[PDB]
Parts: sequence; structure tokens; C-alpha cells
Amino acid sequence: MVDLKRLRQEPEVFHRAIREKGVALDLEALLALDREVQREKEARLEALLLQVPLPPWPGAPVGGEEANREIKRVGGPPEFSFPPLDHVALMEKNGWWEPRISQVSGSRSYALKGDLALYELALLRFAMDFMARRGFLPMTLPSYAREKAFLGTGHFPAYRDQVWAIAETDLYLTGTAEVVLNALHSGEILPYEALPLRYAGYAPAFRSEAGSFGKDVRGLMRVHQFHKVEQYVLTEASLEASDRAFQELLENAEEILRLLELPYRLVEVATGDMGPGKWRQVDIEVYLPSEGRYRETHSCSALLDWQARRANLRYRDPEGRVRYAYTLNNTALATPRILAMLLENHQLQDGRVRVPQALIPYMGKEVLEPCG
Amino acid sequence: MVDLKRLRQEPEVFHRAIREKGVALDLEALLALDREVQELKKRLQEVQTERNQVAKRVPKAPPEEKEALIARGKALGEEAKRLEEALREKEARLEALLLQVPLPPWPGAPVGGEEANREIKRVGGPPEFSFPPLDHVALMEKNGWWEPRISQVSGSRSYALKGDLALYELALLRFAMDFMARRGFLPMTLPSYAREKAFLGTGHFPAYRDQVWAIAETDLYLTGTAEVVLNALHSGEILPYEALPLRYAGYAPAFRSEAGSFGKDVRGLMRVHQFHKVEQYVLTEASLEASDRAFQELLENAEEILRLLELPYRLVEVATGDMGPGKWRQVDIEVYLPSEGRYRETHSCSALLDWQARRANLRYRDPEGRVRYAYTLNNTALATPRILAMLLENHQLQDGRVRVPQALIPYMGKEVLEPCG
RNA sequence: GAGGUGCCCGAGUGGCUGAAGGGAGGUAGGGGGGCCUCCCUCGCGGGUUCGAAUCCCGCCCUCUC
Repeated sequence: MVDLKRLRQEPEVFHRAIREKGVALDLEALLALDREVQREKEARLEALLLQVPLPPWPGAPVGGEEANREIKRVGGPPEFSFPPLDHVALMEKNGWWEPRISQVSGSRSYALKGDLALYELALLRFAMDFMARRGFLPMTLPSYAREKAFLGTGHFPAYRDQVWAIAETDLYLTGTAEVVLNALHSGEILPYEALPLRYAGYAPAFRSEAGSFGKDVRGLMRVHQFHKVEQYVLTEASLEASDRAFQELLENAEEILRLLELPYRLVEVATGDMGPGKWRQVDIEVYLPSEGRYRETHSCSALLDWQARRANLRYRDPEGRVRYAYTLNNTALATPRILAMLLENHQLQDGRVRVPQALIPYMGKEVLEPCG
Repeated sequence: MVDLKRLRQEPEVFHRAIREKGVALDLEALLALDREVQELKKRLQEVQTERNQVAKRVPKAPPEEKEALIARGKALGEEAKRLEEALREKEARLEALLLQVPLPPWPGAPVGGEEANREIKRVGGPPEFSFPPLDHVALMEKNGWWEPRISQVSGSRSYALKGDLALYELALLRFAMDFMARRGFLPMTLPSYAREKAFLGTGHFPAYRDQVWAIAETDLYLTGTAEVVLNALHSGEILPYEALPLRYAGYAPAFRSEAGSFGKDVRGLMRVHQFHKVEQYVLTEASLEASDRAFQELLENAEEILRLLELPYRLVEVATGDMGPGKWRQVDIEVYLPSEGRYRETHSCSALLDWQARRANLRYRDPEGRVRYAYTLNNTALATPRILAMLLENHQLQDGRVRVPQALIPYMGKEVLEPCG
């Protein structure tokens, strides 16, 4: 949400903002109703108000998807002395996955077998241990929550269609732990000394798969239910504060990937590809050998007070001023997507896969062995 | 589902089973509908044998005969259709009845409801506390491991853990998968939703339908046990004898409506909507010899797990009217919860003979080449958050901190759980 | 739009085929009646036609733009 006060006080910033972001809103109709609300007008204005976007940071490329700018890239592709097989053919070759699950649960489902299943639980634990050395508080959470939490983040209303509802219930399956994490402090006045709150939340994750392509979705890439470890920071209301936390989030995600031993790169995301409440978004993408290209594995985002005004997240500033706080989030690691890149990038001559040094602890072995 | 031929020739065994397992079925109406359906099938095979001679003789018949034959082939077709619709309506209704028929319990089971349950063995005892013991949620609040605000976000029978204890929960799930994998079982990670058919195939539908949450607008349901997925993987397939047994250890998040448990376990980790569970599932050849060998192996592994976890437990044989519709035999394992002055359930071992194999159509081909229905059994390996309620209370130290057992110090990397805020 | 056929790959768009041809003489499941004999099943269900693996409809899974 945005502050109604400076909205009517500075409507061009918002018109320009709606422009560069491609939102379907005629700000003039809304601005009409906020005049008439001085009965019905009240609530009609609210549903409209919840669609006003945050103005993008000045360094963002203007344009949709294709204006996204590579910032930098770290690492270089693998040196193969055999044709790289793809992730699905590696899995199939080793008995590491069960195809019969599409018959049980339907499409875009996965079931892992043998060392790939133990690997999957290994990377999740490694991600939570790392966030915990890094000062972020570990939480294990549910995957369901009431409607007001989705409004809180801004997932409702823009993405309602991407969320599964539990029938005969007031609950919805969450697509990410920031939904829950975001709603925890709703309604409290937080003390200034508590700030910043750094949370690393784990939970099962669910999506309807309204966003669908007829391309690499298959295997481990876009499945309905998956595992996520999310980073979440609630901070005081200043850009110097926010920029420092955005920087932290990014180093975290780059460090995990350095430990995991994967080629990656950072992409400034353009205003038309950002989504309504964002101030800034960078994507980290990892190189996928078989596809020959870089695929997203993380999206770092600052939204300032846009969602703190939806979820009522406040603090008490040192003058005794009560202010809305600023929020930020970034993935730490999510399985199984990350496994498609890990398997192609680390395949051996013989189709077995090696384990990055940093995970030999959590796995107990250096090479993932075949099964049946 | 039961062998309909056995049901036809031993109805008294079944009839006793119904009464003694408390099932509400009128086996004499089912037996009657069965006589109807089986007659109407023989009528229709008469009509179809006819259609099959006429349709074969339309070629070869002289353009004279040929036009007579077609008027007849046509009237015979319309009759068979009439007969087919009528047989659809009755078979449908008979299949509803047949999915309620219980498996007769093994002879050594206690006859009676809940209360007839006998404790079989107990290993370890109640702890001797030198100080007042704390309750597991008060222990959680004192070490700052409990996030109470999760109830405004997701509602009741919900929990969230903070700090070392959240890490503890995850270390316990890999501990169990590891134990299972060195015990010869295949580790698998699996989804938590499936189609109706899989619920029907384990016996969770029709009987426990109210226990299961549906995902609105889809043909999908959330499972409360990795058994629903696991059991269904081999439907239709005819497994080779040499593959048997199939021993799987499956991890999956579990969700439960917990409709009906009003006033029961309202605060704490004991009865929540969503939890993590690792399962022991075995599919074996059709001999009681083989089955009883497996039931012993499933009990053993779970016991071994509770010893490493340093916990007092007892096995309890379950009575006929508490085991549920398709079980031959079920033994529960309960662990002692200090705050309640009681043992509380942590695992259930259940042998179900071929009752779920012939709902799911799980068959194998034996050494003689005969195809026959298989045998299935299952038992928990470990389920979170409830063992954490037992581990915290049984291992509290007088200052409020909690000790971690020796078998999990390699996963925590510390010996006493450190408190948060 | 293209597909789904036996252990597996694959031939088969109206009767000839429960089924060609190869590897990883022969190599399916179920149900009636008396080893013989009949009915049903070519992903699941239903339909047109004297007759369907073949044609139509719906559903499920794979592949492509």
C-alpha cells in the first residue's frame, strides 16, 4: 500500500510509476473516489487503493523482461570431456527418481529415490545451518495461513490465482514462508532496539502453477509442492538501513552458491518485470549446461514500507515517533530446482555425480552412487 | 477389499468379523445384490454371444440373408445396451458395499473396543526427578524456542519452533532416514497430495474420509501419511517374484483435519494439523510366514529407534474393535509423557494381509508363474513434532535446559540444547 | 498439434488382428458354463455401426510450437 496523503499530494510520481510498471489502474478514478469518501465510496476506494504500486528505485532499467541488465557473473561453465547428459537423464540412468508418481498425484510432481533423496534433505539442513552461523534466527513453520497474511505481503490480490485453497476451511497453502514470517509481528509496536529482525524460515511450499510454460517445467523445474528456506529482514525506516540489509541478503545467497560450487550471475530487474510493490529486485541465476543458459534460483527484493502498511508492521523510533517499518526478503535455497543445476554441473564421466566439499559432512560420501 | 468367492463360501467368518470390529454392514443384502448382479451378467453374455455369431456372418451371407442378419444384429445390439445400463447401476451399488467389508482379525487379538487393549511388553521406566519436572511447552517458553504468535497467522493446532529446537526437528528426520537406510530400506522423498483412487487403495476412503483435507477446485487431497503414495506406486503392475519384498522408507509432510478431536489436546505439540513423518512400508509375497517375519522386522526397527533416542516405551496389542477395517494385526508403541502421567502413542505396526493389495490391484508372479495378490504391512519410523514433546520432558535438566541423547550428538554437534529469545 | 498397442520397441484407421516383424516351439489378465467352451479388456470411460485396436466424445499422462 501507499500513503494516501502523498498519493493525492504527488499523483505524477504514481502515474509515472504505474506507467513504467504496467499496472492496470486509472489513478484518476481512484483520485475521484478519494474526494467522494468525505458510504459505498469507502470500501470501493480500498480495493482500488490496494493496487497502487510503489515507485521503482531510480537505478532500475525501464522496460519489461528484456531490459534486465547483467550486473556481473561469477564462475565459468564446466570443462567436459564427454557430452553432458541432462538432469532428467542422469536421474533416470541412476534410479534416482520415480516416474510412476504422475499416475498417483498427477502432473508436475516429483519423488526422489536413493542418494538423491538423502541429498535433498542434506541441502536443506545445510542451508539452515549456514543462515544460523550468519546471524539469522532459524524457524520451522507451517505451509498454510489465513487470508489476511496473503493481503499482508501483497500476494492477494495480484496472485490469488497462483494459490491452492483448503476446501471447507478459511486457510490457503502458502507459496513461501515470507507469508507467515511477514504476518508474525502484525499489530505490534516493535522497539527500536529490536530492529533489525533477521529470520530464516523453513516450510513446505505449494503453487497452483497458473504461471505455466510448455518448455523446461519437466523434471525438477516447476513442480506444485517443493521445499524452501527464506531469509526475511524487518528494518527501520531509512534507505541507508534498507540498502545495507539488501546488500546482506545478496552476499548470503552468493556465499551459499560459492559453497555449492555453481556458476552464477546477478541481473538488475527492469521496472516492467518487478511487480507492483517492489523498490528494487536483483535475480541470481545459475548456469544450466544442457539448456546452455542461466536459470533463476534466487530473487532479492526491497519493498520499503509497501507491505508493512498492509500487514500493520510498526516500530517506535528513538524520538518516540511510531513508524511503519521497511521489509526485505531473499531465498537462501529451495529444492528441487537447485538439484537440476547441481547434477548437470557436477556429473562425472560415468554418470555418477560428485558432492561439493562443503556438503561431504551432511552426506557422508563424496560421490552419489546409483540405486534401482 | 475381500475375496468375493471366499465371501460367498464362508459368510459366517465375515459376519463375525463385522460384529466383532463394529462395522455397520448388512452382509445378507450384499450377498443378495451379488446373486442379482451375477445373474444379469450371465443373461448379458447370452445376448453377446449372439451378436458375435451374427456380426461374423454378415460377411459371407448372400445379399438376401445379409439384410436379414443386419436387422437382427441391430436388435441384439439394442438389448445388450439395455442390459449393460442395468448392470452398471447394480455393480456400482455393489462396489460401494464391498469397500466396507472388513478383514477377519488374527485369532490372538483382544475382542473388545479400545479398552480391551493389552500391554505386551515395556522397556524402560518413568524418570526419577530430583527437582520438579516442567511441562514441554513451559520448557519451550523458558528456553525461548516457541513462537506463540503463529496462532493469529494460521489458527489453532498450529506450531512454529525457533533456534536449536527448529534445527532439532530437522536433525531428527535425517536421523530416522539414515537409520532406515542402513537397515536395508530404500529412502524416498514424496509429495503430500494424491488423487482419490490412492485414498481408496489404502482403505483411508471410505472410512476415514472426514480425516482428510481436500485442495479446493482440484481432483486432489492432502495425505496424512506417506503410505497413501507408497502403496499406490505399483498399482496395475505385475511384480516379479525376485523383487519381493519391497521395503520403502518414505518422508513426506503430513496434514490432518483432526475433525472430531474437540477438547482433546488443545495446547502444545501433541495434536497439530501439519507434521513431518518418515514411514516403513513393506510389500511381501502372499504367505503368513513372510508377513509375520516382516511385522517383527518393522516392530524391531521402531524399537531400536526409541532406544537410541533414550526413551521409555511399551508395546500394546490392539483389540478387534480398535484396529480398523482391514487389519490382520496391529501393535502400537507408546512412550511416557511425564506431564500427563501416561504413555502416549508414537507408532502403529499393522499387517493387512491382501486387503489393500486387492483395492489397489498390487499383484506379483510367483515361482510357478501364477499371478496372485500380494501382502502389505506398514509402521512409523519417526514423526515430528510429538516425539519432541517426549524427548524434551524426559531429558530436561534441573536448570531448564534439555539434554540431547548420545545418538544425536553427531547431528546437533552439541550435547545440551542452547536457548534463544 | 503429435502420441499412448502384448515383457519390451512397433505394425495395424472398419471384418483378415488379443494381435505382424526383432531382441531378451512357446511367452496376458480377469469372468461365466462343462482339458473343452463362451464373454470382456490395445491408457481410463462412454458412443456410432451387422461388426471397432481402427471412427466420435470426455478424462489422464508424455512430446512440440
